[PDB]
Amino acid sequence: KKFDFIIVGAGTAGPVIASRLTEKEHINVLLLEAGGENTNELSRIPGAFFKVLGTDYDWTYSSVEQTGLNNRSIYSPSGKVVGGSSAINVGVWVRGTKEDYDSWEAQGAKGWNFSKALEMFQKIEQTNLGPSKYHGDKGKVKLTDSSYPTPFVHTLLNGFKEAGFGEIGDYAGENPYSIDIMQKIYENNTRRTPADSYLTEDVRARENLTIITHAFVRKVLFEGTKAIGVEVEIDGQIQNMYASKEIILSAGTFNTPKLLKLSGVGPREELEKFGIPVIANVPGVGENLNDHLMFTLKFVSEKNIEDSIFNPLSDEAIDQWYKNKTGPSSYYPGVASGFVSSDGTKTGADFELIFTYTHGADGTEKEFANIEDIQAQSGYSVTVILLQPKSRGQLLLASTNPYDAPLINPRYFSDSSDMERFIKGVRYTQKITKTESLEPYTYLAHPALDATDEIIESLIRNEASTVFHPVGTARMGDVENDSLAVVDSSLKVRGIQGLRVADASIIPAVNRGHTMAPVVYVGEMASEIIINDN
Ligand SMILES: Cc1cc2nc3c(=O)[nH]c(=O)nc-3n(C[C@H](O)[C@H](O)[C@H](O)COP(=O)(O)OP(=O)(O)OC[C@H]3O[C@@H](n4cnc5c(N)ncnc54)[C@H](O)[C@@H]3O)c2cc1C
Repeated sequence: KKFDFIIVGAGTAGPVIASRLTEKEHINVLLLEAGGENTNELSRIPGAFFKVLGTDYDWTYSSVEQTGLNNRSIYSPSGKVVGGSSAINVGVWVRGTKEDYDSWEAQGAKGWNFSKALEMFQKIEQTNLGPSKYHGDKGKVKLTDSSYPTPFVHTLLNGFKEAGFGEIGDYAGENPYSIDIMQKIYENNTRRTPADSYLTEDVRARENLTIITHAFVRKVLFEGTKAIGVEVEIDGQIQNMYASKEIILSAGTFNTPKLLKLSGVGPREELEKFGIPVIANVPGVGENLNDHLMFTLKFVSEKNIEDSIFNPLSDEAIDQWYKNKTGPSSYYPGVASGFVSSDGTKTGADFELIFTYTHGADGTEKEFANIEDIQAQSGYSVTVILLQPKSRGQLLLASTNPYDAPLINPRYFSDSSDMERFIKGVRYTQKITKTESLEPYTYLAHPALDATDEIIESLIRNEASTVFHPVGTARMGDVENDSLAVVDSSLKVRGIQGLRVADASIIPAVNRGHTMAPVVYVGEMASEIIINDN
């Protein structure tokens, strides 16, 4: 078979592009994926999916020790399956704000703005929040409200409003400073990924689309500065596969920059250190790594929270789910999210608050030391996320061995403003415990409501963790005027012909939200851009 395009990675973005490009009969596309098809049904259960973390569905990377996080190494999973990380995530669709999408253009990516995003979300989203200017009703990706067992969700929503944080309603709509029930990529309590949605039976039956799983790409092949193919391992043997038009990397934030560097596209000094011939000196490759951190405030209640205590991992729950897609396994505790402006300026949300109707305590919290049967007690939690960290890190090669994990270093809290703002965000959030709604349910707190800045800082450095939103290691921008931009507005890699990147790696900075939705946007955008070239 003769291919026009090879797409590396059938994750979140890659599948979109394979689906769109093969709408033209004459365009042959090869889609390569290191993992298998998404056949482990446990991964599709909203309340139990996380049991597949650490398995063959996961690359199981961790960060280098983080000096800003008390030298902790941060477990940094990513999907290894058709669906990529969208196959192993909570599945919340929290796309961000106007300023997020507009900022890409402002930093040199002409044509990438909120107006285009809205146009793409009409094609992407299938939600009962639509039809509207903000939401599609008939797009490819079905979105449903999180399922929950407890009426206490209403008390959380009311508490946010009572605290003065903002309104109850659609944070992805007209008023961003709102709290809502999060929608998720589930249909009938079963995960349906973008890949499921774009690579349907019909699409896969197209003669001009070839999908190979268990295909591990080791490097991109060149003739001069022109990308012509990939070296790929299929079932313990190596093949070279070729494209007559272009190679598209959709291997995600961690593996895309690794592949680029191994292939001779990256910072000259690092490549030369490893003896890798430099085909294009692109300093930006592997730079600008950024990610969100979350810190959870936990609250134990004396007052019962009805039907809040259940076990989504029990054999009875899981069976009930297999049988008729109901029961405890339907429920993920993180159900609502609100966006706030902690300094009142409303110039873009600065914090996200994610709410559960359980304390989420492990029992080793000092403030809960003397509580009996903590797990049987009622409570709630608010996870605070600093939405626009200034810290930037690196994705480096460990070696020239294609199988070796890349070295992931977000440099969390390396920019001093991050901790400064985070401490303020925690204190802002803690006001919610004073509301008429939530004061009745706030008996003990972690951190304590009277904790010093020093105690809060220490707890953040020891307990804050990735929200799984790495971006930025092949940043899209103005490659004429910005030495650290990697790809242009057309997603073409600088210094190279016939090579594009389309995945989270091109996203300049994390959004006010979660990264699955902007990644699907990138896939729809890449598709339109490529089709309009040809
Ligand atoms: C545990 C977890 C929870 C998350 N929760 C949410 C959430 O609820 N909502 C949200 O919006 N975001 C969430 N995210 C983030 C979001 O899922 C990702 O940002 C997004 O899916 C990344 O899309 P992508 O296409 O860039 O990469 P991926 O989805 O990681 O796709 C990359 C693909 O390339 C394949 N691949 C990589 N290297 C090679 C190679 N060399 N050869 C062949 N194939 C290769 C991978 O196997 C994979 O399928 C979560 C992430 C994780 C890990």
